[PDB]
Amino acid sequence: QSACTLQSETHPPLTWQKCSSGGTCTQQTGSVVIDANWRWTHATNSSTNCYDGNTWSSTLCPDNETCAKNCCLDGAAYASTYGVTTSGNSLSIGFVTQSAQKNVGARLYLMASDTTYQEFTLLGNEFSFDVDVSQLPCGLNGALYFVSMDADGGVSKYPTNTAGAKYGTGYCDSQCPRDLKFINGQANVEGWEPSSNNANTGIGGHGSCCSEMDIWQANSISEALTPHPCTTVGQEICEGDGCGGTYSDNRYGGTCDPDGCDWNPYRLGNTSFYGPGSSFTLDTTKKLTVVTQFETSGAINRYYVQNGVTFQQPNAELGSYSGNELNDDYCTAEEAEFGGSSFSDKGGLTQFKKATSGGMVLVMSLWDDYYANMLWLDSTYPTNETSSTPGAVRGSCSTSSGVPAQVESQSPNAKVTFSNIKFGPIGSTGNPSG
Amino acid sequence: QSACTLQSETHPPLTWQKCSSGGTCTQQTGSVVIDANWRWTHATNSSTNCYDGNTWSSTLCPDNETCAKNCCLDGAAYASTYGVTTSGNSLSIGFVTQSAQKNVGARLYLMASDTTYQEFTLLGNEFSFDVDVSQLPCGLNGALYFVSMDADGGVSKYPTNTAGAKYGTGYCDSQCPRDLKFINGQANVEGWEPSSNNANTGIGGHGSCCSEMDIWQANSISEALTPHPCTTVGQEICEGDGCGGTYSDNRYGGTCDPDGCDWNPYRLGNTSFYGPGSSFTLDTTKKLTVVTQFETSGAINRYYVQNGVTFQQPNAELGSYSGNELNDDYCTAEEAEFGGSSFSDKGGLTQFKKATSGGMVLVMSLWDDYYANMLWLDSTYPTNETSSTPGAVRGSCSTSSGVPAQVESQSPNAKVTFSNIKFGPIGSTGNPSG
Ligand SMILES: *[C@@H]1O[C@H](CO)[C@@H](O)[C@H](O)[C@H]1NC(C)=O
Ligand SMILES: *[C@@H]1O[C@H](CO)[C@@H](O)[C@H](O)[C@H]1NC(C)=O
Ligand SMILES: O[C@@H]1[C@@H](O)[C@H](O)OC[C@H]1O
Ligand SMILES: O[C@@H]1[C@@H](O)[C@H](O)OC[C@H]1O
Ligand SMILES: [Co+2]
Ligand SMILES: [Co+2]
Ligand SMILES: [Co+2]
Repeated sequence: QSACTLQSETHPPLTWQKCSSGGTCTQQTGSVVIDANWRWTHATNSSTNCYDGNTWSSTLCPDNETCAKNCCLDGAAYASTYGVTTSGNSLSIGFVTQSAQKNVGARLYLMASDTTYQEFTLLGNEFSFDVDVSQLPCGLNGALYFVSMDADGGVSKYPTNTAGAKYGTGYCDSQCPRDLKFINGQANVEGWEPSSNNANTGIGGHGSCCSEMDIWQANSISEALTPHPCTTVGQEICEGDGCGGTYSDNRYGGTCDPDGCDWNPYRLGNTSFYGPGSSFTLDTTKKLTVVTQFETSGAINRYYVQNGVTFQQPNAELGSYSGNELNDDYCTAEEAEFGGSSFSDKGGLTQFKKATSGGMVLVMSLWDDYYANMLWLDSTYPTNETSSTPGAVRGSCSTSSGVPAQVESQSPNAKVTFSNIKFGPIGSTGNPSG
Repeated sequence: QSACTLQSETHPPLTWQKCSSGGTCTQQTGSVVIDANWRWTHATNSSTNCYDGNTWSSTLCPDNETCAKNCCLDGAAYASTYGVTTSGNSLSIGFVTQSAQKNVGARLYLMASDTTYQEFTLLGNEFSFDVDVSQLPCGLNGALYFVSMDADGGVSKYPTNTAGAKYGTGYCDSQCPRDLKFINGQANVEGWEPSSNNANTGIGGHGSCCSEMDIWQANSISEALTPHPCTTVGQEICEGDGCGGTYSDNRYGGTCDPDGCDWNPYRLGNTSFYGPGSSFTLDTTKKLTVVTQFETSGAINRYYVQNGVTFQQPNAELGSYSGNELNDDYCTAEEAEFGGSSFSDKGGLTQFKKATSGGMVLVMSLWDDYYANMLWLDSTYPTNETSSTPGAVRGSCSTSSGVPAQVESQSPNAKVTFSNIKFGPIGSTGNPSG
C-alpha cells in the first residue's frame, strides 16, 4: 500500500532510557505508531473505502496486487479515535474508544525516527518497564513484546509498500497472522473470509511469520513470559493453512511455534504470587516494575520490584526441573509434563537465540481475544479439563469469562499504562535515569 | 586431639541476615572460631609443647595416634594474639599481630553454636557481603570462601578428635592441604618435613581434601571467583604425594582440582574494572558490596554494588565464549585458551553442583603466600611469561612482589574487614535487613 494524508500522521512521542555497563543511563527520544490494520484503508484518489466492516471492495480490490496499487493507508487520530496517549516516558492505551465509530484496542511499535522502527538486540541485555494493570480484568491483555520485524516495515523488500513503518506496516509474529490486510506490499483480499464473530476482521490467504518474544502477556489476574521460535528467524510470508497458528485450522503445520515455552507462575503452582490486593506477593492494584534478562546462554531470567522490594521469578518444580530461570531444562520438562512438542520441534531456545542475537521491534498492545477469550492466559484451558490435568489451570478467571462483546460492553474504560522503559547490559537498568 | 583450657575459648560474636523470597530478612546470631593450626598444641597434663616452631616433640608425638592421645588444642586470645575483632555484623582481621610472639594472619569459620559450624546450601541461593580491601597490598589475600566440612569438625567420624568445631578442627579444601597438624583425629607428625622458608609450618604425610567455592580471593589490586570440584565431595584424607595440590611435588595426581575455573576480570582483559582510586569502575580504596548467585543450572552469576551503583560481572570474550556468567562454556573455553585440564578432569560444574547442593562451611581469612607469593592472583604467572601468553597477566603487581618476610616487615598493619553478610534465595538479599 501507499500512504494518503486526508488525516495527518503525528506519532505520539515517548522517551526511554539507554543504560551502560559503567553505571549511567541516558534519555532517548522516540515515538509510537499504530499498526496498519487499525487504519482507514481507501482509494488513493478519493475517500472510497477499500476495506469496510470485514469485507473488501470487489472493484478496487479484485486481487492482491491491484488492491495494493489502488489503495492507501491514512493517518491516525491517536487520542480521539484510538484512545492512545503519551506523556514523557509513559504510554496509555484505552480499551473501547467511542468517536464517530467504536474502536477496540491498539497495537503500537516504538519508533527510532518518524519513518523507521527502533531495533533492540536483546541478547546480553535486559529490558525493564513499569506497568499498571489494575484496570485490566479477566479477558483483557495489555501485552508488551518483541518481534523480528524489518526496521522499514518492509519497504526495501516490497517496493509496492511505500507507506512503511511511518504507517505501521510489516507486522509479523509467531502465529503467522492471516488477519493482516497487507502483507509484503500486497493486499490479502485473495481468500478472504470474514470473521463470524467480529464485525471488523477476517482471515486472508496469506500470513506473516516471525520470531516473537512475549515479555509480558498480562492482566490484573495472570501474567506470562513466553519465547516463540521460528525456523525462519525474521519476517516471512506463508500460504494458507501452511501458516499454522491461531488463524489456521491446523495449528502446527508451519514454520513458527504458536504455543511457546511459557512461564506463568500461577500455572506452575504459585497461586499467591500475582493478583489484586494485599493477599498476593505482587499487588496488581498498584504499579510494578518488571525486568527481563537475556543471558548469552540463551536462558531468560526475571525479577520484579514493587514499593522498593525485589522478588526473583518464583521457584517452580516441574518433573526433573527445579529453579526460576527459563532455560532448556525448563522448556523440555514443560513439554514432558504439560504436553506438546511445538517449541522443541521449532528448535527451542537455541533457535530462539538467533532472534535475540539480531534486531527485534518493541510492541505494546491492548486487546481482547476473539479466538479463545484469553482463557489460555487467565482461566482453565481447555475448559473441559480440571485441576487434575497438569497445567490446565492458568488463572482464577471463570471459563465463561472474556467473551469479547461482553467485556467490551462491561469494561469499555479498561486500560493499560506502560512507563519508564529502560534498556541496556544485564545489571545496568536499576541505576539512575539520566 | 582433645581440648585443654589453660586459655579460655570465647568465640567473637558475629551476626548475619537470612533473607526470604517474600522480601524480608531476619537477623541470625553466630560467632567465629580460629582454625586449629593457629593454636597452641600441648601435652594434656602440662604446658609442654607438642609442636614448637615447625617441629614436633619426638617424645610426645612418636607417631600420629600417640601424638593425638597425648596432645590437646587450647584456647585463643582473639584480639591480642590473633588480631581478630568483631562488632555486630563486622569482622576485622589484622595481618601481623605482636604479642609475646609474632602471629601472621588467621583462618576463621562461622559457627551456628559454640560447638558446631554453620552449614549453608548455596544452590538456588545467593550470598552477599561488604568488604574493605583498601589496606591489602600486593602479596596479601583477604579470602572469603566455602568448603565441604563436617558441621562437628570431624568428631562423629573420628572419636580421638574430641576438640571439634569449638576448636576449629576438620579443615579441608581443594588443595588437599598437608600442612594441617591434625587430620581425622590423628596428628600429622608421620612424614613431617619443616618448611624451608616458614619458621612456623611444615608438610606432613597426610592431607585433607574437599570441594571448595572461592567466592572471593582478593586484595586492593586483584580479585577472583573460583569453583574447585573434587571426585569425593566432602572431607577425605589423602596419602602423601597422592594428595596432589600445592603441598605435593605433583600438583595433579589427586582427587581435587587445585586450579579451579577462575574468573578474574583483569586476567580476562578488563584492566580498568577493579583497582585503587577513581580511575577504576570499582574503587578499592572504598567499601564495596559483592553478590554471588548459584543458579540451579550449576552456573554462577555475580554483581557488585558501590555507592548505590550496580555493576554485573564484566563481559569477557574468550575463544567461542562470550558473556558474564561463569558456566560450562566459560570453563571449557578457559581451558582451551589458557591451558589445563584439571577442572574438567575432576567433573567441572556438574561435579561442583554436588557440593553446593549439600552443606558448606563459611571461611574468612587473611594470609600471605609462602608457596607462590600470591603471583597467581595479582601479578604475571609464571613469571617468565609475558602478556603475549594468554592469561599470564592476572594483575599489575610486580613479579618481585609478595615475598612473605618482606610484606610482613613492610605492611604489618594491613587488614581486611568483612561485614553485612546476607544469605537467601536468589533475588532476596538486596531487601531490607531485619
Ligand atoms: C570494564 O567493565 C566495566 C563494567 O562492565 C565496563 O563498564 C567498562 O567499559 C569495561 N572496560 C573495558 C576496557 O572493558
Ligand atoms: C510464591 O512466590 C513467592 C516469591 O518467590 C514466595 O515468597 C511465596 O512463598 C510463594 N508462595 C508459594 C505458595 O509458593
Ligand atoms: O495466543 C496463544 C495461545 O493460543 C497459545 O495456546 O498459547 C500462546 C499464546 O500466544
Ligand atoms: O592457590 C592456588 C594456585 O596455586 C592456583 O594456581 O590457582 C588457584 C589457587 O587457589
Ligand atoms: Co500466495
Ligand atoms: Co543462567
Ligand atoms: Co596413612
